Amino acid sequence: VECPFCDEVSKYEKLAKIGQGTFGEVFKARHRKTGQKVALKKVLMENEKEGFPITALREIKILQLLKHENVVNLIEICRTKGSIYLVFDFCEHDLAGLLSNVLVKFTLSEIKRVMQMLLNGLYYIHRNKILHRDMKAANVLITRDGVLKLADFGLARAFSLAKNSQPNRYTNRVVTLWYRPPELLLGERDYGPPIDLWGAGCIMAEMWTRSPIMQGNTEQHQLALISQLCGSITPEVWPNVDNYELYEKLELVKGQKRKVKDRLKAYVRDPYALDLIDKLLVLDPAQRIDSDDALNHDFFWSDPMPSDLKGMLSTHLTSMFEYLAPPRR
Amino acid sequence: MEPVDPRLEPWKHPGSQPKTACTNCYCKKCCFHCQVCFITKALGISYGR
Amino acid sequence: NNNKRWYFTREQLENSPSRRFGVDPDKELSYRQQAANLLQDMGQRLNVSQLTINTAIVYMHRFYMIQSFTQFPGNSVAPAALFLAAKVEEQPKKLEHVIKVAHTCLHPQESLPDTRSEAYLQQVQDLVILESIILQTLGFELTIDHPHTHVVKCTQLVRASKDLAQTSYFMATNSLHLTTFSLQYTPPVVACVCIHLACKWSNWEIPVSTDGKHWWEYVDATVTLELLDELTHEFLQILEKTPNRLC
Ligand SMILES: [Zn+2]
Ligand SMILES: [Zn+2]
Repeated sequence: VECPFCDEVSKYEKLAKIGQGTFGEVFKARHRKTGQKVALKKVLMENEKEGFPITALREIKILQLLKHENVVNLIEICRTKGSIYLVFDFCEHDLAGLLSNVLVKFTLSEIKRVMQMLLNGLYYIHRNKILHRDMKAANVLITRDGVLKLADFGLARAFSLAKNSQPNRYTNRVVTLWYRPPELLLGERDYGPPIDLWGAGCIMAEMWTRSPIMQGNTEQHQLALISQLCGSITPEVWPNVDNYELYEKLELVKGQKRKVKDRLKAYVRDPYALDLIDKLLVLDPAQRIDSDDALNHDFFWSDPMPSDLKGMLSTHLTSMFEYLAPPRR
Repeated sequence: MEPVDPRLEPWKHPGSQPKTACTNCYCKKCCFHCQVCFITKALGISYGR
Repeated sequence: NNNKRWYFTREQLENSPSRRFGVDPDKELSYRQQAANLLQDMGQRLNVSQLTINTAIVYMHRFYMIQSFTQFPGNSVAPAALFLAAKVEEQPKKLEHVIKVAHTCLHPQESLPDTRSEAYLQQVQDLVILESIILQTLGFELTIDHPHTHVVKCTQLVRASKDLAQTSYFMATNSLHLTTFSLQYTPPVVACVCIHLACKWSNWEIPVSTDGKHWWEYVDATVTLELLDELTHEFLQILEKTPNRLC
């Protein structure tokens, strides 16, 4: 069977597993001729009925559409004469890992550059009518050269730019709990780019806190913490939040006041940074700041200015002795 | 056979099923009932044997 | 060539995979038209949008520039392409639904094999299998542009009559069904051919915009009237070569 347009993964040499997923889910590899570092991601099909996963087809279609400096780059789709592999340009680090490793240091300036690339990436995908739907620190990669890439579009979909007519009815259970915006927890099915910016807000907080700020155990619990940090969810700060079916049928604390800046105060410090986080963590999506304005927020245009990530990248080390040994005699 | 607004996102597109059943009649009108009737009746194209 | 990968010279369309397996030119062309009719038939049965059927037909036309009608009967590939297309154009139909409709079309007499029988489960597998081969054959290029999009945009732009608008759109569909224009000319050009043709049948001569370009220059910059007349002549020959033209 002739197959001139889907090469065998044999052209790459697997080097190592990336992370602790399944048997052969993600592999670091190199092109046998160019030496090009890539990551092979197997299309998982344990659940077989509806054939090739519409979820995979969406990812592929979206990956082939999105081409931008701050979005993960899909090189090609290969096969093993059977599995299918999405081949990506390899990025050495994910943000979740860099932040967990508290030995790595981030200057305010570097944090600025990180958020700038992230917001620029989100602008691009939203401009192209795509919603990421799986924002979280682990899906934000950073290359050895210091370039951030939005990754894992495995749960992304296209949305309609409809200010016009009918209501869209998109899949409601999307986005990891800890990063899920209020509107979704409330049953919203006609959501848009704001669900991703909420995530950009949660991630921004972590740049200082070093770990997810709202780790709910359940949807009801997740809503609890959002109320506790952002302020009770009322029609006063979110007009018409009333109409949500689940608005009633859900335990919902009523006396909470927005404590966003106070709680992050100790961690963040810089007022511009706290203001942007405050605007990103707004309950009502229509009032939540978008990527465009976020990019033009004073945070990115006030001293200290965005800098490259060379410094932060030098604090990432090669082993125990380098991390733990003092710098001297 | 019937124009569809291109600007509609794919999932917002109407189904192609004809509003009425496909008769077995052959006349300038029944031969243009839908794309299927046109292709099979008026052009005599068919996938079966 | 990546943007040129799925466009073929008149020569390559000749030296097709099926040809190398002793399939005659006009025979291959009927196979394509038969596959398209099936796709359109099951499509309407499933009530998938026209966009789904159109995309499925292009998947079909491209599939056969690589694989042969010999090794892959159009009646097998069609169900699979349509299943894949419904997913791609965001109006998926369950695998069983498609298998039913397909059986009803290819076997109006017989009855659905027990959804528990070996034979059944078997085909449900063969469909899945075929789907994967189609995906691999197409090199996973799923996003398709159809003439229809440029047709409506143009007719609205020139204020065509509702009737000319509909005829043009209708011809775009027939271009996918009866010709291999989708394998030779870009959707914008094909759109122009479908309008030019519709304009001849209604003896309408779209006015040349004030001291400037002709209507088709608002759809594609490479199109020339010379090309439109030729392709239109060709579309007409193909129509004159279909079966029935030889209340
Ligand atoms: Zn009909
Ligand atoms: Zn009739």
